Amino acid sequence: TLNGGITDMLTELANFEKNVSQAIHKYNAYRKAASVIAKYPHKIKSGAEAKKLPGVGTKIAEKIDEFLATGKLRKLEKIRQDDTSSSINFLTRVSGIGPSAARKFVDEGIKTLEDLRKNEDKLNHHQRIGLKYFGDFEKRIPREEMLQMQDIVLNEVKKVDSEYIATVCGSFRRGAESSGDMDVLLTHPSFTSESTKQPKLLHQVVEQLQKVHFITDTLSKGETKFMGVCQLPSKNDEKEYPHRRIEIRLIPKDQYYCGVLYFTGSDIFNKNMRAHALEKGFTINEYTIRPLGVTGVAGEPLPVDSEKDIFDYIQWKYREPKDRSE
DNA sequence: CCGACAGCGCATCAGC
DNA sequence: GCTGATGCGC
DNA sequence: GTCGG
Ligand SMILES: O=c1ccn([C@H]2C[C@H](O)[C@@H](COP(=O)(O)NP(=O)(O)OP(=O)(O)O)O2)c(=O)[nH]1
Ligand SMILES: [Cl-]
Ligand SMILES: [Cl-]
Ligand SMILES: [Cl-]
Ligand SMILES: [Cl-]
Ligand SMILES: [Mg+2]
Ligand SMILES: [Mg+2]
Ligand code: NA
Ligand code: NA
Repeated sequence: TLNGGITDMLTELANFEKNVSQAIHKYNAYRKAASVIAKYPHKIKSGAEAKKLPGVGTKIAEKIDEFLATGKLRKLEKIRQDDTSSSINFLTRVSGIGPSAARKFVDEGIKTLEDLRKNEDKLNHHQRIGLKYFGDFEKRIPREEMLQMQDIVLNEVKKVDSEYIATVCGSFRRGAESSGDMDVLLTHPSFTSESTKQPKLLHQVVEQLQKVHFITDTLSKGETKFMGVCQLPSKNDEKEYPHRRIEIRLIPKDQYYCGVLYFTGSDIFNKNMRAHALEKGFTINEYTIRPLGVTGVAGEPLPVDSEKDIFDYIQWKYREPKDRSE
């Protein structure tokens, strides 16, 4: 946290561009800058110093000098005072309400938690669940609870079929002391890149979890991706645990490594790694790594027997999950 | 300068 | 109904 | 907003 003030500033700017300006590239520019500065092992003393880092240009350098000299940024000061911006930024905090819907609601005069609650009939299913658990979704998940959550999911999945393999990825797998949610990667021998010998593979698991009352709500659900809400059981006379966001992503078993790589992140790490891959002549997704032809068209999937193999293809030294938190 | 910026699942919609 | 675009999120 | 060619 040597540069917490600067990274917070850039993150706020990133959120402004994404949520209010709807300028996704500026949003990513700011996040990339915050990221590289977040790992820079020195307390930054000037914008010039910061500008030496990749992702930090002239504009950000200037902002860093202003922040260093005054402890704040006029641009953000004004943004915070702008009611429209503030309202739109707030609404996007509800799961399911993005930049477009927030601006629409604000036009309709809906700009507060109270307003949303009085207009629940104007929200789609996802948004409705997001509003319902607004508070809870704001709370972090102590790793201690993530461990209890992992135990339940793995045991319940085992009960459905001993051949399933559930792996908790995301921030949990990177060793984080607390997580925003639980990301579960799921595989079964019946579902491979070559065939699906068993339908409802994901359904059966979600069903078992609801039956035991672990999964309490559903945000979205397809044949390979489920996103919903879950809750740990509490004891007698004990206050209940906050509801938590959970996702179960079913991936073809023979494509496990590309899958766990993708699901372990971080998101910015994946962006950087996939970008590097392109420069090296490859393309990486959660299923495979393919070479790029002289035309740019992805070729056939290359053999993969470990996460490290993927790193080898792009000439990157292997990085443990804990060191991928960019 | 200037095009590129990672890659994709599910929900909802318009047009047919 | 379908396909394709778009919103939203991982 | 940043940057490689
Ligand atoms: O833009 C994205 C978002 C997520 N992901 C991948 C990497 C990330 O680690 C994983 C899980 O997504 P989350 O949004 O759950 N983030 P993470 O688990 O890293 O952190 P936390 O949940 O604690 O915020 O999905 C991407 O590749 N791109
Ligand atoms: Cl943009
Ligand atoms: Cl500020
Ligand atoms: Cl693929
Ligand atoms: Cl690790
Ligand atoms: Mg997560
Ligand atoms: Mg997640
Ligand atoms: Na730079
Ligand atoms: Na949102």
